[PDB]
Amino acid sequence: MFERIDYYAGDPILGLVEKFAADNNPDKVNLGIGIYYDESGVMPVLDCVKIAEQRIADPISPRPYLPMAGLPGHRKGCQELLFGKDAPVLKDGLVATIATIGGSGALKVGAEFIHEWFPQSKCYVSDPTWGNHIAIFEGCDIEVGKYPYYDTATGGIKFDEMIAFFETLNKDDVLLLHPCCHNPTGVDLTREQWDTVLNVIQERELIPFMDIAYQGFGEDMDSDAYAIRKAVDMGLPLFVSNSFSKNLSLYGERVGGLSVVCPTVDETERVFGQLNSTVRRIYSSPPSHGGRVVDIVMNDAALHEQWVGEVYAMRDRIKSMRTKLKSVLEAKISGRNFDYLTAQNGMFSFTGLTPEQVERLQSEFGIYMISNSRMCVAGLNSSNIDYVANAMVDVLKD
Amino acid sequence: MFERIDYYAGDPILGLVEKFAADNNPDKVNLGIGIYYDESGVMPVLDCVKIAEQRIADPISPRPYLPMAGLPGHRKGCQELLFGKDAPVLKDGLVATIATIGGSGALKVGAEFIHEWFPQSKCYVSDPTWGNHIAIFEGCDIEVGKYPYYDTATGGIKFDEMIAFFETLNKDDVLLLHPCCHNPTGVDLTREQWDTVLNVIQERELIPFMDIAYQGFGEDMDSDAYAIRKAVDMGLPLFVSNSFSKNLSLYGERVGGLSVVCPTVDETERVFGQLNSTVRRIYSSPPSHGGRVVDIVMNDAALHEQWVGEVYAMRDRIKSMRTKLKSVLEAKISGRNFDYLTAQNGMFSFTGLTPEQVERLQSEFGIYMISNSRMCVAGLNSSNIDYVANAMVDVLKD
Ligand SMILES: Cc1ncc(COP(=O)(O)O)c(CN)c1O
Ligand SMILES: Cc1ncc(COP(=O)(O)O)c(CN)c1O
Ligand SMILES: [Mg+2]
Ligand SMILES: [Mg+2]
Repeated sequence: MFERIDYYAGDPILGLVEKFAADNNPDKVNLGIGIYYDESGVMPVLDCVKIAEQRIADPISPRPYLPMAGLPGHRKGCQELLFGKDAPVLKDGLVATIATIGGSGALKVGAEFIHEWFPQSKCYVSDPTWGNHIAIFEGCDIEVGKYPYYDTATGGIKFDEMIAFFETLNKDDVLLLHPCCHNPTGVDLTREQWDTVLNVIQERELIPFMDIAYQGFGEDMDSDAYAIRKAVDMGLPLFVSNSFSKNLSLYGERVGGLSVVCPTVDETERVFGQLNSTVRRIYSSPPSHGGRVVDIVMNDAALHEQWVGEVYAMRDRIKSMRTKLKSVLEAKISGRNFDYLTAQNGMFSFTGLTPEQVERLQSEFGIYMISNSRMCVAGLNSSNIDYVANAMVDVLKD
Repeated sequence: MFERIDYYAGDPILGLVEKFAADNNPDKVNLGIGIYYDESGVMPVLDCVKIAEQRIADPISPRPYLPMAGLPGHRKGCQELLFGKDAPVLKDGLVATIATIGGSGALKVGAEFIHEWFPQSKCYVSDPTWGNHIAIFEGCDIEVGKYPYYDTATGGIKFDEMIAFFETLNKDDVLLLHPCCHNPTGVDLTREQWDTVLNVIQERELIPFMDIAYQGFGEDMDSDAYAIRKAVDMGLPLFVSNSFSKNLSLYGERVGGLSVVCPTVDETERVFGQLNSTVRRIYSSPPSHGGRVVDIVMNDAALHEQWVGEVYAMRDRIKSMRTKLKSVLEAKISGRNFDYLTAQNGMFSFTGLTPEQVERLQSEFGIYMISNSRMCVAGLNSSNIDYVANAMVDVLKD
């Protein structure tokens, strides 16, 4: 019956974790997945989340469906985090926001909405990007291409090329953008680049579709949202998919949001309505448990403040890993430059290791990165840093 | 920017849920909603769930992504429940199963899979059906029609007509089937009818897509799953979306499954792979909280047994309300037969009231049913059963 159904090759990032469990090298190390681990190498349970879940757990409550859009306070916490507490665009009722099944479900609901209402829009993703952006958009029958971003040769951005490419795009073509903490390269635009990008976006009338899964891991919560809040100020038709997977350490609960910034309240009404309708035909409504945790942490003034501190500890450990690895590597290999390690932002780093050298890391050391050189900096900690730095030094010499 | 995006009319039921909210009759009763309430008229928290969630909160754990297919134990519990504990189809590795975001999410991933790999298949839903069914399949770009099912004239099934309509369909056209507890009518097929339906599907090479959202509410877990199990035994290419929303009383946590019965292990692998690819391009992976509740309740033998007793308590409660209702109707309305009220199974009942009779129940008694006569039997309990039954007697007598 199903003989023609192709095998699924598997998710790239996952068949790699698979491969990692199977290695029995003692000092092995997963730097391949995009998960935050702390100093001891485990996924934190945030204290704020812990309190929120104690509240959810007492009493165990009835479990009716959430609204299609999710919990009002979940959607409000997404909006405030992204646009700023009490931002004008929110006072004006100019953002249609739903809770979504992770940042992944936000991209999906946004792509389905775009596919339906702007069927001629094409989407362009950064070259390179998180592989899933492409499959999600294409899974909607949206035509997907790449804009020039990372410059392999310099490790910076092909800024002029990128802008030049934006200038060829049609009205309402979508650009799928990373406000900060680029994945996979860690190489981010400066504010000035953003202003330039957003000017082109306004001038060409493109749809900016910002995907933010690491807010608070770049510089701080507000700075990381610069490109969003500035698109807002510029009256752009900004779509924002946001994920709480990483900054709430709550991957498995599937908590994110999708927000669409509208010129007028009537358009918010129309967009919001259709967002709900698009939710309905997909999974009907989102998960209560994750919703509540977001609702309670975002809107409880003290848990909110605590959460911000916990996210910033995560942000700083990654920075100190970057700093530590850079100085370790620069002590141990002469005349090589690892500035990229500290110029990059967030969980990811494009190490500039060759696909071959990434192999050597697997085989000779049981250190896993993605073959494109992406490393998850959060996989490094003081117990493994010296073994990883050394394995890198070794591998940078055949 | 968005002026041309149609307003969304909202959840078809909300025209009712708000008119009820506004009704000022102090004895108003909302029988229009599709939720199970217990003997106290509230959504129950099941004791097995309550225990499962205390286990989830002790200790509060890290929240890594689940597999795209959900927890192995959640996938297993769905299989055993649906197909039978240690069923040959399971022991032979012939069921591709994923956890899903409720049954909605199962129907969605299934529909997308049919649309991707059987792009010429149309889907037929029962006349009448649970309207979300249609939107989910049409939202995949699948053409949707209906098969004759409910007989307005007799309160029974247009079985000859339904069968004759199946005889006209194309190989691989999909029938969305309700193995038991028909929604919205409560009118089910007998096992002999299933036998004939399944022969015709087999002879016409149709894809039976069984959607089981109320297992345990018809007769019992095994029997409710008769059609499922008979389809497997006959070797049909069965799709089964199951929902734990009603029977775990877990609506908001979004817990269901999708199972695809394959003729070989290799087909199992291709279909499973592709279900995972589908999940990936939609929401990446399912929610941990509801997933752990399903895993723990399904696979803890004591909890599983407690769960079955709890469901059968709901099953019996609804029957007690159908019996009492029937009994008052038969007593006060001479000559007229109400056997259909206790022949129907599950939460919903096509009561046989005309639309005019339904309008009179709202306007005269504040009793709210869907205009097609759909009444949620679980909405009735010792506090309102005499009121509702007497009001219906009045309305029928007129
Ligand atoms: C750039 C980007 N966008 C969105 C997401 C969303 O994943 P989730 O569904 O877990 O939020 C991720 C996590 N890989 C990401 O890296
Ligand atoms: C026939 C049928 N199928 C599937 C579902 C799925 O809803 P859920 O997504 O919560 O499982 C429903 C509503 N319980 C239904 O009535
Ligand atoms: Mg901590
Ligand atoms: Mg589609």
